[PDB]
Amino acid sequence: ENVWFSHPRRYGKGSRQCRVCSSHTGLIRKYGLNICRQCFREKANDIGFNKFR
Amino acid sequence: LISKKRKLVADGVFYAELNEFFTRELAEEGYSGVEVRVTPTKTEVIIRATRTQDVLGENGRRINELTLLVQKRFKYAPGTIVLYAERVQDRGLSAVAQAESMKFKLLNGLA
Amino acid sequence: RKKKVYTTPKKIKHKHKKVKLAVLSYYKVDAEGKVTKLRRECSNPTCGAGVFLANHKDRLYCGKCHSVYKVNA
Amino acid sequence: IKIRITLTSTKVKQLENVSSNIVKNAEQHNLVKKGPVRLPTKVLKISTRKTPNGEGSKTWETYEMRIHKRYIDLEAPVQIVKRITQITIEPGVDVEVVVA
Amino acid sequence: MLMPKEDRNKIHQYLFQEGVVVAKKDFNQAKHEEIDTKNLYVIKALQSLTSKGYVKTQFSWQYYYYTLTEEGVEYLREYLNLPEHIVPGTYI
RNA sequence: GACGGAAGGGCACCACCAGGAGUGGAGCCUGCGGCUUAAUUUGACUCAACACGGGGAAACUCACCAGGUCCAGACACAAUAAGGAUUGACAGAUUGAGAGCUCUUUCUUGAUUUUGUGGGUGGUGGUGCAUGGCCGUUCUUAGUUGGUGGAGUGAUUUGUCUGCUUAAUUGCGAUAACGAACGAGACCUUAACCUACUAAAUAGUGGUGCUAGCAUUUGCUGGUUAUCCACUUCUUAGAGGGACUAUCGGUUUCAAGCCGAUGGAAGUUUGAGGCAAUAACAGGUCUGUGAUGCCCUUAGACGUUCUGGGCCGCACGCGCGCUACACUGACGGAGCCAGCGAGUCUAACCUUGGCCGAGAGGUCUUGGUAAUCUUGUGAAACUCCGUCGUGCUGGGGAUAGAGCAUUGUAAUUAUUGCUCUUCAACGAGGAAUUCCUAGUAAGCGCAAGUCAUCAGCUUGCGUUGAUUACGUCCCUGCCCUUUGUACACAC
Repeated sequence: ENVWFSHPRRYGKGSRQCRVCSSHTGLIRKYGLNICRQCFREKANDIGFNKFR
Repeated sequence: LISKKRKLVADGVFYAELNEFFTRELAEEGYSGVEVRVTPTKTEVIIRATRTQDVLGENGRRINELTLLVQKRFKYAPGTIVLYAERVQDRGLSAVAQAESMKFKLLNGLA
Repeated sequence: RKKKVYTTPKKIKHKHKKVKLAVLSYYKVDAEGKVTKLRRECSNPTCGAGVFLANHKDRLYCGKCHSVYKVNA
Repeated sequence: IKIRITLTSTKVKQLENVSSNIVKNAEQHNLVKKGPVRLPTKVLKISTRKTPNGEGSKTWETYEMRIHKRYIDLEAPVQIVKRITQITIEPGVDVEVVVA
Repeated sequence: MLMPKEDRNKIHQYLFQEGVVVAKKDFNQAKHEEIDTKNLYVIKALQSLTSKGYVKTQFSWQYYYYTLTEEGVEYLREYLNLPEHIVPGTYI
C-alpha cells in the first residue's frame, strides 16, 4: 500500500543517519561528514584527522 | 563548485570507504595500503599489496570490477578511474598485512 | 512482556486458501452458428474488450483505470 | 587566457615543492607574474568525547585539520597552459585552474 | 515472494549488462534510480540470487555491493540464450 | 605486596596556610532518587553517576504505553496445484484512517507460491557476573622489565642505592654490579622577538587629475579597479635565527644545583596541550553497527512501519548552573573595540538592499565555495551628560491574562521573538564544601556543537582585569625507604 511511509522524515534525526554504522543519535553533521562520533574516533587515524593538542 | 572544506572531507570519507572495502575483502589477497593520485579528469589509485598475482585475477577481471564499481557509482567514463597494483619489498613493513595474515591463521585454527 | 495475556479476542482470520470451486464464465451458447457475446464488457479505448465489468448492482466499474470510473451501463 | 591556478592541499611539503617548481618553471620560461599569494592556514576544530557511552570523567579531545591555500594568476598562451597542465604535475596537492 | 517478472528481468538484465549491482541499504523507499519498482524487491531478489549461489555480496557501510561469479554470468547467459562472446559484463 | 590512629625523606590550591570568586539559602531552566498511571523507556549511583549517554526529544531520534499490516521459512523437497494459486482491487457495517486483514460481489503481469521437513533473517531483548575496540580510573605521581654476573636450598633478591638538587631510577655520585629497554625527558602544535630574506588591485603606506567639505591661507577624511609606481611598518607561508639560566655576585665532598642586576622576549622546562611505561578494576559500554560465545520471537514475534501520546508527568531530597538580593547603582541619550568559527548544486545557508511598522513580521537579484561577502561582527560590561533615591521600591524579574508572525501541512501540557502587564521569593545565606599563581580567579560577552524550532549547557576565543601566596605536612591525597603484622578477593 501507498501509506506505508506516510509520516514525513524531512527534518530531525529521522533524516540524519551515520554513513558508517547507520547511527541516528550522536550524528555530528558538521562539514557534511555524516558519521557518528565513535566512528569518527576510529577512522580519524586512517582518514588523516590527527591529534596534536 | 562546492566548498573546499566539504570537498576534502568527502575526499577523506571516500578514502575511508575504499580502505574499509579493501581491508574487508582484498585482505585475504594480501592488501596493505592505498594512495589516491588526483589528476584532471583522472583518478589513479595505487595499491601496494602482497598477493598481487592472485588479487589480479585471470586477465584483469577483478581489477576491472573494482574499477567499474566506482566508475558506475560516480558516472565516470570508463578508464577515468584507474587502480594500479604493485608489490613492495620487505613485506614485513605492513602491519595491516600481518594483521590479516594471523587473522586468517586464527580462523584456520593455529595455536 | 513475559507476562502478557492479550485480552483482545483471538483473531485467527487466515484468508481463504482458494477453495476449489467449479468452472465459471459462461457468456452465451450459440450452437451451430455465429457465437455472440454476453456479460457486457468495457468499451474503454485502451482496453481490447478484456475487462470484466464490475456488475455488482446497477453499477459498473473498469479495471484498466485503477482509480476513477463512474458509469451506469 | 587570464586564468588562475590555486592549490588547496594539506600536504605542506608537497605544496611547498609544487609551488617552488612551478615558480622555477615560470621564471625560467620568462612569464611575468606576482609571487604565490598565501592564505591564512584554515584550522578545522571538531571536539568529541572520548567515551562512546556517557560514563567516565568529562574528558574531551579536539581533532584538528589544517588547510593551506595558495594561488597564482597566469596570462599564458593556450599551448603553454596545456603543457603546464599535462607536465610538472605533482601528486598530493589538489590544484585547480579557473578563468578570472 | 510476489514480485513482478518485468522488474525481475530488469534486475537480471542489469546484472548481465554490468556484472555488479549497487544497492544502498536504504529500503522502505521504493524509488530506485532508473527503475520504478520497489528497491526492497530489487534487493530481496538479488539476495535470493546470492543464496542460490551465483553472485557474491558485500555490505561496506550498508551499500549492498554485489559481484557476479564465474558460474553466475554463465547462468545468466544460458538463461538469456545469447551468442558466444557477445557481451559479457567483465569484458574489456 | 597490602595496610598501620609506625618512623624518616621527598611532593600536590582535584590539600592546607593569607585570601579572592563561590555554592549551600530565593526564583527559574537541567539530570538522579522517590511519588503516578497504561506507560512516565533505559545506562551509571564517592573521587572515577547525577547540563553525563555529545539525551538543547512535538507526531521517527522514541529504547516505553494504546491501537493498525505483511510476514521477506533467503535456499530445495512431501501434499491443493492453467477444468489456476499468491499478494493485490471501487462502496456502506468497522477503523482518525478514502490499509477488505472481514460482511451485499465483478478481475487486469502472474507458479516466486499455503503447512511441515532442514535451515535462515531482524532485533535500541538480555548477559560488560561472556568479548573485541573505545574510554575512565589506578596514575599527573614516576615507576617498570629483561641478559650476564653475585646472594639465598627456595619463593625471590642485587642491579632499580648511601647524601645533594630537580617536576621526575632527572642527574652528580657511591657502589656485586656491568650492560640494555620502556616511562620521564626528549618529541610535535599554539601564543610571545625580528622595522631583517623571498611574497600580498581579496588592504594600506607614501604622490597626482575626479575630488567635496571644513573652506578661500600652506592641513584631515574617504570612494574614482587595465586610472600611472617602491614596499609590507598594519591580514600572512617558509632552510627562518633566538633564552641554552646568556654575563656576574653568593651557598654546596664548592660536583650536580639553588637565590639575586639587566640590555635581550619571557631566565618557574618561556608558556599551554597531544601522545604517555608495566600490571590491574570484574569501573562504563551488548542503546555504534550484517560482531560474536549462551538463553529470547520465529509467525495474533521483541522483525520494518502508521495515528495519538510519554520521556516536560509532582507531595518531596539532592547536582554543574543563569538572574539576583541595588547606588561601583537601575534606567535614558550620545563615543568605539578584536578573536577562536560556520555558511547554498542538483539543494537553497549566512542573509548586504528599497520599502510598509511599537517591535517581532512581510518582496528579486545584486554577495559568497568563501584574506574578496555575510563580518571594522559598530558584542557586553565600558566613557560623558541625565531621572529615582533607601520604599522590597524605578531593585529582582515571574507567576497570571491580552495581543501581533517567519518553524513545523501538525504548539497544545505558554516551542519560539516583541508590546502591555504581573511586581511574587529574594535584604550576601547554618553546618558543610569547588577553582586559583598569571593576562591567570573572576565579571562581561562572541563563534561553533547538537539547528526545521528552541541554551540559562558544552567546545574555544576575545574585552575589563585584582590584593592575595614562593611555605607546610596540620587535615585530605602520591611515591620511596625502614619497620610491625595472626592480612593476602589483601583494613
